[PDB]
Amino acid sequence: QSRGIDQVGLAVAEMDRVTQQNAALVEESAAAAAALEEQASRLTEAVAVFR
Amino acid sequence: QLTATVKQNAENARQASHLALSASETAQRGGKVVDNVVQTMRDISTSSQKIA
Repeated sequence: QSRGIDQVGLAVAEMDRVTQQNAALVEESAAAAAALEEQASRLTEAVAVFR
Repeated sequence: QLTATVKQNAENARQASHLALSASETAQRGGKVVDNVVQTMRDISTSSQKIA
């Protein structure tokens, strides 16, 4: 059981780093997605002058 | 796999508890049986001395 828990501990350690790396991709995707809103809002706003 | 060993260790604990508990009761009952013989050996000693 002690050896088995060690395998679970190492397995959890791998997911710990992966969880942090996924947060960066999720956070980076959110920041990148938000940038599209600013650019998209600028296009519709630039052409808004034309009735 | 751990749950299979936990239940195994837990199950064996109950089985070993009965054997350990039975061994204790078996010793207590056997102790009185041995204690009664102590008085018997002394009675035979006094009886043998009485014959002398």
